[PDB]
Amino acid sequence: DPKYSTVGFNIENSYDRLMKTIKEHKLKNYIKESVKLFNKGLTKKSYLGSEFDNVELKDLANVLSFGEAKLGDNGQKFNFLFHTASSNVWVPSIKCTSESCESKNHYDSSKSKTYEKDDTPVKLTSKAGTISGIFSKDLVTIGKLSVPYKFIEMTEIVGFEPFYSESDVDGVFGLGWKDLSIGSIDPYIVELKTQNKIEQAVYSIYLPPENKNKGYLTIGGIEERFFDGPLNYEKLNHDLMWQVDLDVHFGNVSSKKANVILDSATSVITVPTEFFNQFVESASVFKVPFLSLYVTTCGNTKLPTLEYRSPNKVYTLEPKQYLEPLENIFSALCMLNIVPIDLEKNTFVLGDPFMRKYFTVYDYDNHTVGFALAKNL
Amino acid sequence: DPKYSTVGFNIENSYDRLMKTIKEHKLKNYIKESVKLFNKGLTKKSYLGSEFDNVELKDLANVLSFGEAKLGDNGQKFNFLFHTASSNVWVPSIKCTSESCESKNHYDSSKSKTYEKDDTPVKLTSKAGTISGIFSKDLVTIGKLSVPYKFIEMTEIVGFEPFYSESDVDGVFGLGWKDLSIGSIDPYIVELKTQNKIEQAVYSIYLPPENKNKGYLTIGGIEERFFDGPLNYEKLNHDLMWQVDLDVHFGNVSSKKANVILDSATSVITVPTEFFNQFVESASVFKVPFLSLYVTTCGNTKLPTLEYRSPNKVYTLEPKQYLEPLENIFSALCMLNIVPIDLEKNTFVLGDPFMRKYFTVYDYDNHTVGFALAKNL
Repeated sequence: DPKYSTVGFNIENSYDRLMKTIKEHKLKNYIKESVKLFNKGLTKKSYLGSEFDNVELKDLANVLSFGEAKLGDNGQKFNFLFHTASSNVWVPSIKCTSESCESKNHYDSSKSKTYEKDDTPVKLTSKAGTISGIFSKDLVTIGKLSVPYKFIEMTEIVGFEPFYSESDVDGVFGLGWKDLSIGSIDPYIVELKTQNKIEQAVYSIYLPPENKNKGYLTIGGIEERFFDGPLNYEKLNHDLMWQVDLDVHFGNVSSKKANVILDSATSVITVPTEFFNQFVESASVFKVPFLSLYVTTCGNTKLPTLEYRSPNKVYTLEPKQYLEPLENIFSALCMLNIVPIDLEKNTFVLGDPFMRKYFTVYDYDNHTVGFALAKNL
Repeated sequence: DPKYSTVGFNIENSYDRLMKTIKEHKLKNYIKESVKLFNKGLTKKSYLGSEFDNVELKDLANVLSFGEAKLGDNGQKFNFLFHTASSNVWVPSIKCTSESCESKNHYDSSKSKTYEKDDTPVKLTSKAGTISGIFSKDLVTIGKLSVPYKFIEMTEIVGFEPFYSESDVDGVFGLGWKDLSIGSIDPYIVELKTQNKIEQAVYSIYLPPENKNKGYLTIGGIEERFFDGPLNYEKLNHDLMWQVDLDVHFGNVSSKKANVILDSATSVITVPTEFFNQFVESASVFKVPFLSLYVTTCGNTKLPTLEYRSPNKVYTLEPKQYLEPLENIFSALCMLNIVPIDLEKNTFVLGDPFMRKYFTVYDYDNHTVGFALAKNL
């Protein structure tokens, strides 16, 4: 229905992936019998305490995808994944020599009335892989909104496997601030408003509480029907990141003036390792040996409400927003959707769990981020 | 049949105890699914490496018991357990006030024609518990052999529970050198020979390969029928211990001039902790989390032959003498009958596993210990 322009997207989540592995490696009974042991409790040994760096920040990325975006006059179709920290949109060239590219949808400048050359070259060089290509300008549509935007047409794609090959994803659409170019190419959402296609350079994410494979992106205004109560804005502590200054308390474990990043693409709440150990130690939480898995009774009376405090608002997360049931492994068993991981100093991220509770707003004009209590729809 | 005097005794072993616990705590499937995990092998984590001091030397004691020894003229019956390091025999007094004593057989000096007073008091003060009592002299019989021996009649017994209460054992019979008294009370076996009831102060242990609940003690001579090949003697490195000087090699892991103690009452081969870690590391051996249990495929091709070298003889143990099948938990699964434990510096013990292969001789006269290849009877 909405009066502002809204798209659905699909999510592959951490739970879906963990379920996959448990079936690959036949792990249900090992988890079942470990938990029983714990309940008995013949696991006095903690430590547990297992320094599993299995965690890098990319291990925790969900894939948020949609296939109703189109390029140029002819409307060439592409499956993007959203990335919340990047300003640019990225799409395989018809010219792409690599093998990764063979099974994917392609941009063909030749086939588009609206196409303009730019031809400025770009290389993105990374940990997981490397991408070469060139800027082109064409009609970028979603699907009520449309604008001539400068995007990247990728010619060499190496790495990112096996995900890229196994994924039906073509490229990346940018809901962020960082532009690779030095031509000050604005965000897609900035450009819509520059060209007057919307009225404000803003968007929201709405993650419905009851469907963890779905999300909704709304562009150009605040859709009042997704939330109850007031919207609170916090000011960014960074020019180029959806990042905010807050004091964080998990029970008596606390950290003041923490950098907290909003990324609905992350699958969990993250916390520095020290902080996590203070939290989990004697909180009745069980680290299953040889797995990146923390587990507890879903009704655990020791688990605190998590708090993210600003000078005028506190955002909270009860145990039911940070625990995922595992009813098909063990009755009343849940896992923790909290992972320990050290990034920059004193840096935390709010992923999927936080946004299932809070509807969120991402405001390029006013350099703010907005929080409100999601409805259940 | 034998020409020298021979008694059977029963053994409760480590395997019997471990089986008990697995049934108490319902652990079969946890062990099964852990091993599967290992086989997969999703247990890259070693360390494993779990410093379980669950091990003290007493955790590893088997109980070797028999009930055909008798005291005095009237032949008062008692269930002893053998202890290989103690010279004295120990038995509850009829006077014993403690509760431990209530269910046990009792020595009543009054009821014995042959009894002589000694009345010299003795206290044994220990880690697990404390024993007070007094020396008495009476006819100590087993059951072809008999001699007036001075023994201890215990009046206060505190501690040693819950084993003592749950055990049908009354007291302790000493196959060792250490006499608590200062009256130079010889070993029971010395005294037999002093009084000419035997011809040599010697005994053997024969542990049959195929019945791990049974052992045989022979007193006063060498029973030729228990073994094949020659007897080798090593000289004790200690006046009061069944202890011997040897170089020990387990594969490339080695230790020269080690103190190795012969104790068939110990349930395992022991090894210092450092030595054990060097041994087990990349030997394809799996420490089951939260259990004092090391586990491997019974056909493991990496396991070496264990070597105990003297200047003129080496005693060896193949993997089939140091591995116990667990066929009723997992097919072709075995456990290691080797435990890490640091005692004195460079000190090792040969328990049940070694003696299932080697028939052993314990020679008080010549201050030697004798080794030979056990028959299977």
